Formats: sequence, C-alpha cells, structure tokens
Amino acid sequence: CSELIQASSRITTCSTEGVNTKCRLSGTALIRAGSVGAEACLMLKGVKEDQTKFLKIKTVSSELSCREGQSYWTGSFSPKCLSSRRCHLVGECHVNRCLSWRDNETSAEFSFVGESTTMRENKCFEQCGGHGCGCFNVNPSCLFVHTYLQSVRKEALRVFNCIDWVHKLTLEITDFDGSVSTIDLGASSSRFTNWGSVSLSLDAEGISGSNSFSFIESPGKGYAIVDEPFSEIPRQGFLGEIRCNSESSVLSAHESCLRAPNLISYKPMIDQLECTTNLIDPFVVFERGSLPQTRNDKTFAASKGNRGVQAFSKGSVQADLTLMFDNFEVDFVGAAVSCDAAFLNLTGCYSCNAGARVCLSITSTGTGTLSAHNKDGSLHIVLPSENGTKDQCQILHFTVPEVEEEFMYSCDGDERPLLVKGTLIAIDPFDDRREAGGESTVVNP
Amino acid sequence: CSELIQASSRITTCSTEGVNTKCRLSGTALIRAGSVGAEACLMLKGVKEDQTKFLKIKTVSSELSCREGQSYWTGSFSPKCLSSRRCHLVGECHVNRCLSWRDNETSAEFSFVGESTTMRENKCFEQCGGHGCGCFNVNPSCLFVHTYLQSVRKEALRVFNCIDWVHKLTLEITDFDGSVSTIDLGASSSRFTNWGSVSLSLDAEGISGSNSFSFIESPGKGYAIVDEPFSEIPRQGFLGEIRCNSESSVLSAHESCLRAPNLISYKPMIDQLECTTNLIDPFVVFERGSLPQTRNDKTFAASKGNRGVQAFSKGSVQADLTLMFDNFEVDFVGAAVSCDAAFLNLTGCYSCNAGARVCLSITSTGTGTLSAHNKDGSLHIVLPSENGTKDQCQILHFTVPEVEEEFMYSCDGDERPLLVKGTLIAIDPFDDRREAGGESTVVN
Amino acid sequence: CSELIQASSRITTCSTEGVNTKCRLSGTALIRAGSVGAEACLMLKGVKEDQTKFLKIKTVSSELSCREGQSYWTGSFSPKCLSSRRCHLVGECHVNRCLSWRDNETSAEFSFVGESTTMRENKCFEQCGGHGCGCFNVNPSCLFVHTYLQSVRKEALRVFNCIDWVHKLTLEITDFDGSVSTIDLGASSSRFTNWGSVSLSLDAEGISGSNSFSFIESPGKGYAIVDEPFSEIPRQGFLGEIRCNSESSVLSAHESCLRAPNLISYKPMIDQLECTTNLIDPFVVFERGSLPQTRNDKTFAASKGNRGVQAFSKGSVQADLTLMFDNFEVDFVGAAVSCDAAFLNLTGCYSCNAGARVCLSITSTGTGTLSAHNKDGSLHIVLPSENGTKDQCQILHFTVPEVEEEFMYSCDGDERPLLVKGTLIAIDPFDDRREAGGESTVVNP
Ligand SMILES: *[C@@H]1O[C@H](CO[C@H]2O[C@@H](C)[C@@H](O)[C@@H](O)[C@@H]2O)[C@@H](O)[C@H](O)[C@H]1NC(C)=O
Ligand SMILES: *[C@@H]1O[C@H](CO)[C@@H](O)[C@H](O)[C@H]1NC(C)=O
Ligand SMILES: *[C@@H]1O[C@H](CO)[C@@H](O)[C@H](O)[C@H]1NC(C)=O
Ligand SMILES: *[C@@H]1O[C@H](CO)[C@@H](O)[C@H](O)[C@H]1NC(C)=O
Ligand SMILES: *[C@@H]1O[C@H](CO)[C@@H](O)[C@H](O)[C@H]1NC(C)=O
Ligand SMILES: *[C@@H]1O[C@H](CO)[C@@H](O)[C@H](O)[C@H]1NC(C)=O
Ligand SMILES: *[C@@H]1O[C@H](CO)[C@@H](O)[C@H](O)[C@H]1NC(C)=O
Ligand SMILES: *[C@@H]1O[C@H](CO)[C@@H](O)[C@H](O)[C@H]1NC(C)=O
Ligand SMILES: *[C@@H]1O[C@H](CO)[C@@H](O)[C@H](O)[C@H]1NC(C)=O
Repeated sequence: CSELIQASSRITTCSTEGVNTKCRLSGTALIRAGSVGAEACLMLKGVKEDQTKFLKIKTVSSELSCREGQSYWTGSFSPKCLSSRRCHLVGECHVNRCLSWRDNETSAEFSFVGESTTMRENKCFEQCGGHGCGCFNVNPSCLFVHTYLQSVRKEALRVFNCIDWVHKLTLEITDFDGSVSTIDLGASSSRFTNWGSVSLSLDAEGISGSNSFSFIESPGKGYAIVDEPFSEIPRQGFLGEIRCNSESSVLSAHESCLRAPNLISYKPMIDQLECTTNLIDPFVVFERGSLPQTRNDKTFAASKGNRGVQAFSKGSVQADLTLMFDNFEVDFVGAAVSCDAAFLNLTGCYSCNAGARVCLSITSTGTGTLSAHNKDGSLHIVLPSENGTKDQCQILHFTVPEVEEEFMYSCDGDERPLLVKGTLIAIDPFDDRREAGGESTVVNP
Repeated sequence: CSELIQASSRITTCSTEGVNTKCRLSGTALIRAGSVGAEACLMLKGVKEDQTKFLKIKTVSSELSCREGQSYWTGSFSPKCLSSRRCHLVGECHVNRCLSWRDNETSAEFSFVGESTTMRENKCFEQCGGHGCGCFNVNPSCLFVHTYLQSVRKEALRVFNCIDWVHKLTLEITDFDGSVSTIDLGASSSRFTNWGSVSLSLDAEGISGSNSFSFIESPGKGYAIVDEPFSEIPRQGFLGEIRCNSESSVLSAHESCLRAPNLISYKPMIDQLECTTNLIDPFVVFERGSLPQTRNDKTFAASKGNRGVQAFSKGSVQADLTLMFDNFEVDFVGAAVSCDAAFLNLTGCYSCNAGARVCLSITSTGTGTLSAHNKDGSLHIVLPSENGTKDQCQILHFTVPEVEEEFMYSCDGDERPLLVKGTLIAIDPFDDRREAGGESTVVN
Repeated sequence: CSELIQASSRITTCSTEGVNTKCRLSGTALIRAGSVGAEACLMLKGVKEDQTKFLKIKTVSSELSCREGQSYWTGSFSPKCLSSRRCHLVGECHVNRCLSWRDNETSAEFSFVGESTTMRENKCFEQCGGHGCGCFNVNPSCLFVHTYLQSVRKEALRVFNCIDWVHKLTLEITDFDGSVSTIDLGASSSRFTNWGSVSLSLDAEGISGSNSFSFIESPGKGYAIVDEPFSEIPRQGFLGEIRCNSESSVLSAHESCLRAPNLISYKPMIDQLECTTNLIDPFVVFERGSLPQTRNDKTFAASKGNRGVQAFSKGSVQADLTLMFDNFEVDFVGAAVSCDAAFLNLTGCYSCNAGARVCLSITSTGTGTLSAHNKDGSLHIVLPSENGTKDQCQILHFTVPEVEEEFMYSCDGDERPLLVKGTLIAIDPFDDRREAGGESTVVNP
C-alpha cells in the first residue's frame, strides 16, 4: 500500500435534461500515480447504505509511444575505382578536355563499363608530362578516373525521428471480490468500471530535457538511440551523409541514393591512384546507442512485439487520477509499510550517456515504493517494493571513476542509510569515421 | 457539459493584520481544463442564504507564445565572375604573385569595375604555359578571377529561434444571467469575477519532445517551421550559410553579410572558367515547413494580429483551475452527453514530419469532448463536440501508405468503434542544395 | 501570506499489520508551490479536541541538478610549419614521391627536428621546375612541409551535456511550536514532520522548449551555456572540432587529441608557404554564454561548492504539495496582501538569447507573489514580494530596440498598471571562427 491520496470529496452529477433529471451521488478521490508499483488501498463505505468495499489501484507502467516522422535508410559504403593515364595529344587528353571533365561522363578508357544503376562519378586529373613521366609531349598528361560505391555489409540501417510521444498510463485494479483487471489511460481520458470510473485528470509525463535525439532500426536485430538531432538532409560528417529510401537500395548502392558533396577523396600519383572515403560508420553508432538506453530517467526500449520504440518511466510517474465511486466514498486508506534494502552492485561507465546501473535487494511485506536520495539531492532512486525479496535496478549518471555515495532510503518515511560503492570505466573521446578504399584498378599499363 | 471537477470543499480566508481581522467563507472547486471546448457546468448553492446560481466555464484555447532570441536574414544567392588569363611575365603574372593572391586583392585586369559594397572575392589560378596554351613563356600562365554574389530573388527570409514559450490559457465564463465574459490566465495567475475568482493553480503545458526546431519569417507572406536546431553561426550545408542583419542587405548582397568559408567553387579551364555555388535554398525550406504545422500535438501558427508565432493546444490541455465562490458552494455538476461520430476522410503523407489529417463528423446535444484511441493507445484523438453536427479534424502520424485503424471513441465513456481508413503518399529523401552560377565573362 | 490552497479534506489511515489495526485520523490540504517566496499560512483546528495550531509553509527554491554525460576538453590551437623546396632529382624529390607523401612521414629535410608527441602532419606539394623556378631540371620541384599544432593559451575548456535533470524542491516550514526548519523534496517524495507530513505529490518542473543546449567549464572561472546541440564527435566548424580527454592534453596539444579532417589549410608559394587554421574560438563561445543565463524562465547557474551547473526556477513553480496533519484540519488560511511595484530599469539586448533584465521595486507588508502580464499575455513576470521594499529582477526577451511594454500587476488580484521602458542594444550576426598561423620558417638547403 502507498499513501497516494490528495483529496476526498462528495459530488453529485445530474443528467440535466431529457426533461427528467437524474442525479448520482459519487464519492471522489484525487490520487497521485506516484510511481511504478505504487498501490492505493481504498476501503470504501456506502454513502447511503451500511456497506463496505475494498479496492486496490496499482500503477503498472507509464509509456510514451514514439510516432515516427521522417525516415531514411543508410549503410556502410566503400569506393572502387578504375584509372588510366594518357599522355597529352593521346586519346581524350587534348586542350581543355581534362580540366573540363564532368561527373556524369564516362571516359572512353573505360568503354567496357556498360550501363550502371550504381552511385558513381568520373574524374580527370592533370599529371606531369614530358620525358620524366613517360611521355614525349611536355604538356600535362591526363589521369582518367571512374569510381563507383559499394556496400561493405549486406545489411542496412533505418534512421528516423519521433514527432509525437503518445502517453499511456496502465493501471491494475483489484475489485472487492479480488478480481483483477487492467486499464489503459490516455491524456484527459476516462474509463468506466464496475464501481464507478477512473480518469487521468492531470498528466505531466513527457520527453523533457536539453538533448535532441533520434533512433535507428536494425531489421530483426533491435533499435538504437542516437544522442544527436535528426539530420534532415545528407551532410558530410553526419549520420546519413549517404541515404536512400529503401533497404535494398543501400545494399546495391543504387544511384537513386542521395549523398552530400565531395564524399570521395582522390590522391593522384601519376600512374597510381587512391580513391578513399572517410564516412561515419552507422553500425558503430548503432552499437553505442543500442537499446535499452536511459535518458532523463526515461528508459527507451523495443515495444512488446509492436516494434517501434517506447519510452518507459520505471520510477516516478507524474499524473493525477480522479476516482469516482458510485454511491460509495472513502472510509480509510491503507498505510505504507517499511522495506529493507541492501546494496548489490554498481556497474557501467562515468561521463557517458548510457550511465551506470545500480542494483538493490529490496525486502518488504506489502507493495509500495522505495525512495532514496544522496545528501544534496542530486541523485534520486525510485524502485518498487513487494511482499518478499526482489532485486530492483535503475540507471544513474556519475562523473567519477570511484563512486562512494551515501543514500537515505525508505518506503514508509523512516529513512535509513545505504552506501552505494563501485568502480566505473571511462569512455574516451571517439570518432565514428572509418577510412575505406585504396589503390585503383589500373586499366592500361 | 464536460466532467472536469476533481475536488470540492469549503475554505475560510482570514486577514492576519489590521485593526480587525476579516473572514470570508468560500466554496472551492478544483477542476481540470481537460481539453479545448470542454465546459464545466456547475450549479452553486448559497452557504448561508438559500439561493442558487448556475455557472459555466469553458476552455477556449491554450496558447504558447514564442519570445524570440537570436535572429538573422538570408536568401538566394548566385555568383557572377570575371576572368582574364595572362601569360607568365605579362601583367601581374610574375614570380610568386599568382600563388600568393589574396581574396581581398583586386587584379589590375579589372580596373573597369567600380567601387563595390557587395560580397566579393578574388582568385588567381595557375594554368598551363607554352605554345600549347597560347604563350611564348613556358612557365604557368595566370587566370585572374573576380567574383561577386547577387540575390536571385528580391525578397528575403528571416530565421529565428524561440527562447521563451509563455503560456496563455483563455476561458469563456457564463454568469448566472447567461452573461458571457472572457479571461486569460498565465502561470500562477488569478483573476477576479463577479462571483469570486478563478486561478491557474497548476500548469503542465509546454513544448516537449525529442526535436529541436526554429522558424522562418517571409515578410508579408506568413511563417514556416524548420525541423532542425537553429545554427548560431554560418555553416556550409546549413540554413544561414550566408546571413545578414537586415532584409535590405540580403537583396543587395551587401558586404556586411557573413558567409561560411569556401562557398564558391571554381573550375579553371585555361581560358574558360566556371564559378558555382551549391547553397541551401531557403525558399524550398520555407515551403516544406509552411505554417500551420503540428508537432507532438502542438499546432504552430502565426499569432493573431500581425506577428510572432504561437503554439496552440487544440486537443488535450493539462492544467488545473482552482475556483472560488463567494458565499456559494457546489450543488451539482452537469453530466456529459453522448456523441455520434462518423469518419469522413484521411489525407496526407506517411513517415513525414507534417503527418496526416483525420476528419470526423461529430453530432451531439451539448458542448463536450470526443476522446478516441486505437487498440494499443499509440494513437489518440481529442476533438470538441457541440450541439448539432460539425466537422472536426486533427493531425496524426503514420508510417504506412495504407492506413486502416480501428478506434474506440466516446464523449460520455460509452465507447463505440470507428474505422479510420485511407491512402497516404510517400515523401522521398530530399536535398535542399541547388546549384547556381556558370561561366565567367571573359575580359581582355 | 499567499493563497495557495486547492483542496481540503479528512482521511483516515489504517495500518494492517501487527495483527490488530491502529487507525490515525488526519486533516488534508492540497496546496500549490505557487512561486519562489510564496508562503501558505494555515491555522489548524483539532479534529477531536478543540485546540488550535499555526503552520507556515514557504517555497524557498526549485532546482534541477545537471547530471553530466559525455565530456571532452578543448582549447585554442595554432599551426607552426617548416618548409623546404627541393629540385627534382634532389633529395627525396624522385618519381612518385611527392604526390605519394603520407601524413605521418617526416621528410629528411627536417631531420634536425626531434620526435614529438604533438598533433602534427607532413605534406609535399609539387611546384614549378626549370630555370624559371631556380632548377636545372625542368620537372616539378617538391615543397616539403612539416606542421604541428600548439595551444595559444595556457588554459583549456571542458564541454559536456546534461543527460539527467534531477528536481529538488526546498521548503521552509514553521511548525506548531514556532520552530523553523528546511526540507528538501524530490519527485514523488514524502517527508514526515512534527505534525504529520508533506509530500511532493505532483511535479511539472523540467526543461522544456524548442532548443537543445550544452555547457562549458572553465576551471576556476565558472561555467557557460552553449545554445546548440552537443556534438558527439569532432566536426569542422563546430565547437570541439579538436578535442582531448584531459586539460593537460589541450595545453601540450598532445597527439592523442582527435580532430576533424582537413583543419589545416596550405598555401604553397614556390619557396614561401602559409599554413593556417580557421577554427572556432571556444573562449569567445564561453564569454557569450557565461552563467548565469536564463532560457524559458529557467536560470542556469553554478552550484554552491561549484560542483556542476543547476537550473533554478526563480519565478513560477509548477508543483502540488499534499499536506497531512495528525488529528488536525484546516480552519482558515491567511489572506494575500497587496503590492506596490515601481519600474527601476531595463538592461540588455534584443533579438538575443540572453535577453534583457527587468528590475522592479516591490513594496508589501507580507510575503507573497507579484504577477504581471502585458496586453496580449505574451510576456509574463513572476517575482517574490516581501515585508518591506526590495528589488526584484528577471529576464525577458524582446525583439525591438525601443521597448515600451504596458503591464498589469498584483499580489492579491487587484491589477494596476506598470510601464516597462528602455533601450536595448543589437547583437549583429557573428562568426566564432578565428584565423591563425602564417608563414613557415624556411629551412636552408
Ligand atoms: C513586517 O515588518 C515589520 C517591521 O519592518 C519594518 O522595517 C522597516 C525597514 C520599514 O520597512 C518599516 O515600515 C517596517 O515596519 C514588523 O513590525 C512586522 O511584524 C512584519 N510583519 C510580518 C507579518 O512579519
Ligand atoms: C550530364 O551533365 C550535364 C551537365 O552537368 C547535363 O547537361 C547532361 O544532361 C547530363 N547528362 C548526360 C547524359 O550527359
Ligand atoms: C548486479 O546485481 C544484479 C541483481 O542481483 C545481478 O542480476 C547482476 O548480474 C549484477 N551485476 C554484476 C556485474 O555483478
Ligand atoms: C505475504 O508474503 C508472505 C510470504 O512469507 C505470506 O505468508 C503472506 O500471506 C503474504 N501476504 C499477502 C497479503 O499476500
Ligand atoms: C586582406 O585581408 C587581410 C586580413 O585577412 C587584411 O589585413 C588586409 O588589409 C586585406 N587587404 C586589403 C587590400 O585590404
Ligand atoms: C475531408 O473532410 C473535410 C471536413 O469535412 C473537408 O474540409 C475536406 O475537404 C475533405 N477532404 C478530402 C480530400 O476529402
Ligand atoms: C440544441 O440545439 C437546438 C437547436 O438546434 C436547441 O433547440 C436545443 O435546445 C439545444 N439543446 C441543448 C441541450 O442545448
Ligand atoms: C604511418 O601510418 C602507418 C599505418 O597506416 C604505419 O604503418 C607507419 O609506420 C606510419 N609511419 C610512421 C613514420 O610512423
Ligand atoms: C537597475 O536596478 C538594479 C536594482 O537596484 C540595480 O542593481 C542595477 O545596477 C540597475 N542597472 C542600471 C543599468 O541602472
């Protein structure tokens, strides 16, 4: 039992017309959701008849469903190139030709390159002429290049943002006979029950904080968070500098894909050539932000079977529920009971978005809520208690490798100490760029 | 009538100072705003005298006003260039000079060019020498270039961010005599009425979510949202890579404008030259985010009365109102009545920021609030009901082209099925970069 | 006294264990925090005995503690380069060698330079040959370049984001015996007192708005806000395009530092060479966002003891408090008293992130809350009133240089006019890039 009640009243509702007005006297209880696992135990008494009725209302979960917005596919790409050098006055290497080369025109040096539907480009670099470089003509020679992209892996990744976060509070309700039911509530919503009604009257749940983020789906392999804003168009140095509208087009490096300017770099070396890319590896990004991840005590994880991502509040929930009881009002509420907590472990890293996981062993005799805090109240642990002994865990963020933090916890208001002690690893500054490519295939030596 | 009351009590208020303490007995009611169009119907009874009065409070709107922060003007620019190639040892084409050319040095080749206050730069590219390139000297020739920018349109765009979102809750109150009045409430605000007072005692409204955004003003042509962080300094590939401190500076491409480094590309071709830019077209950006736009159930629109932008809550409203009645208390509240709802149409795109529009026909016999949800509650619809038949719409976000979703709706709690069905279009990945410029005009 | 009460009730609470029940009758009040400085004055009456008790609850502060995530060090860097031009067939200037030069290979031209652990790179640029350029050989000459980075100042900056914002609400309570005490509340937290309990039963405080941001620490000289998303990897044109894992690595410009590609530009001039950078100056960014800073009525400032940054609500506080009194209930609450307010000054910028500071002179005869709004309610002022005459200030945001805004204010609901007037300065579009570097030191052949 939890002490969740905020107000208790009697209210008459009148079906105004249909010429014959009907009134219903309802007992009213304004209660707080409190936290996941918190349970209001309400003994009701008949307003009119001498009758009693015991009700239990439990906050089971608080979820925000991500309704997706813009979306694209991407993957790991690598350049492959063909090269050929012609001396001045040989082949296409005349007057303006080399300096005038366009991206979309394939050189005659590569007449075997047929019809392509792959991301590709063509280049011509002026190299040295004269006897010193194997030519009779002393004017600049021409290095012709043809380059296409290819998928390193045969898997792709879909990046998307979230436009809507649709709240759903779920409650478990125990009736007088002990029969259990669940209900779902949206913002400003009401459900009817056997004994009256329950309504989410004030809702303060949402994504709040100071960081923009986005998500990645790996088909059949889960989701990942990206701790950066969703890039709307392809930009060099960002996730999605190459992007497509389908998984298959990533794998084939189809030409319908978009890419930011100048992603392919060229190192002319007379008769040798290197074409390289220094692109963001989206799979490295995925492995870091791999779900579940917790940010501002929202835990983002894969939905039941749904797919798509939800944000779970596994601790405190900020919502007011209005309870109306047909012809019954509050007689008394059930008092909270004390719990015993022991420290189990602290695992993870410091100065990182993923944070650290602290685990507790919590022993009690009734359902309720453990609340804990450090001295200055910068850390806050909120975990469920039950009849028996269960292990509960939540994410915390620290900025120090050697953690030794004293907390004060209780389920019933009498605080006792508890020392959280652990060793966290550092995560050194990283780069997601990966070099790809190398020597070209020389066509005519 | 909407069912909004959460508590009812009597409270006494006493003055603590003065020649004498005065006491006031007041009935007190705590209600939820519920949603736009929701109306609380309260019948009051006298606490000491035997009297009744009927009172009605309606939530008319919930607005967040944008108070702007940093701002800048931008637009569409194209490059114009002059070119002149000199053989080595001719003109300025001496020793180090070509490879040492500064952006702010104008070549003697272009003396005919007047005094400028336009964004401009100067380049020198080494080119081939010898008889093959029209020169006796075999050393590199010098291609001298003078480039300036010009506005492509004679209009500009103003980009800004929002630092403050200030809440204004608007209520319609009907007194006992049927007299209607309007009040506006901000955070922790109270306003006195004929019959007591009403105060916004708890406010949970605000901009939330996982996206940062900014806005654009097109002078005389409304507003647009940008689904991206406001960039505070000029950056290539971003809105505002060229920016100014005024509209007139954009139109004249004034030299006071800032631009990110290396925005003009050069393709030297001996005696031909191309100077191009690949700039973000801000007008393409404006059109895609043109207001009104909905994000996380906030509808962004131009404020009423000329300018600034606003965020409207057109469905759910999360706010608590404390009502105080002088010498009166709650007798009873009005019950909600049922809605009939029919699905009209569903129009728009999927997997897009703008979303899709569901339209419904709602028939009722009193003012209230339609509430609808799909099977797993990932979709939620809140629209106002009235006496009679009205069309109500709201934005939803889907991720599939063929939508067929069953909803359960009600105004009074008696839920009935409603099937939303339709076809949404795809929005293929886009790029706002547009190529501009071309060949130089050749001087000799 | 402030009028903060929202509801009042009686509840009976029963303990279920022991295996006989004890029941306690309690009076209940639901009040709003209202604002910093708001004070609820309750006189209580006995539920069973006839007795009176006096109680005072005051909102002292509402804080959001930043728990940090990813962090990195950065600073100001400048390049220094050595150059030496060799004619073709002299030194290493053979065949392919110049066009094939790798970044981490040091030329023989600079053997006199010892080995460094500094960020550095090496280049080779082809230049003109023949008699025109000081060579007998007509083939291209080689300009060899060795560049290294160095810190411009002997100080560094630490950039970080905030993953968690942990709420602490602070109340000052005067109990039945006149004893004054302070208590702290987290989300969904409860505290037992001499007279019952107070719980933070609904919390709507948190960071909201349409902007992402991050923070910088200047060691021993405070903090600054950055009005932009935290960049998770080094990127050109962004804060942190060069970044390190320690302060000492910034000062020594250590090679362990990461940098975005292509940060050093090269201008080869046959026997002259310039190496430059166009880097974001982080100290200019720091100065612009130096704390305290206010965004969406949250004031960001350094914590006391200077451990982290904090977000203060200095005006409105959106929170509901459930008060429970053992064997007592609400008799009456103290009425609000009136304010007189005079406009002092208006100082700051328009169309700026920092905004402008409005200062007011407020006179009252009791603690309370001044509330003000302009004609259309787009501007909102909430300041604390006290016994006597005090200066109160807060940040507003305007978009015009000549401000003249008409407000209506009150503490007790009786609105009176107040004219806010002043001149604000413009902050013209800026660029934080600063050019650094210059000519190389030329080695004698
Ligand atoms: C309010 O303060 C009263 C004394 O404060 C005096 O301070 C002077 C600086 C000047 O402002 C005088 O006008 C003030 O009277 C004190 O007598 C009252 O008891 C105080 N009231 C409360 C409710 O604490
Ligand atoms: C290639 O590019 C040029 C200009 O860049 C364009 O005019 C032409 O239509 C393009 N297509 C082909 C097939 O050359
Ligand atoms: C931490 O404790 C939990 C709870 O017993 C356990 O499941 C987990 O394996 C522990 N982790 C480590 C690293 O010991
Ligand atoms: C609580 O758990 C204990 C197990 O030791 C059991 O004996 C008791 O009956 C349980 N009580 C309830 C109410 O389930
Ligand atoms: C060119 O720019 C430099 C600074 O980059 C400046 O010192 C110099 O005066 C400029 N040249 C002219 C001719 O103004
Ligand atoms: C959809 O219905 C709305 C409301 O009835 C109407 O305004 C609109 O024209 C309709 N649109 C389509 C595409 O049918
Ligand atoms: C509904 O509107 C009709 C007019 O169309 C009116 O006659 C009737 O009184 C209204 N009913 C209610 C309950 O307001
Ligand atoms: C340059 O880097 C390569 C690895 O790519 C390494 O093998 C080589 O030894 C490095 N050169 C020097 C001089 O250390
Ligand atoms: C404005 O008034 C405040 C309050 O007294 C004062 O601290 C500040 O110095 C004043 N500023 C100016 C610019 O006059």
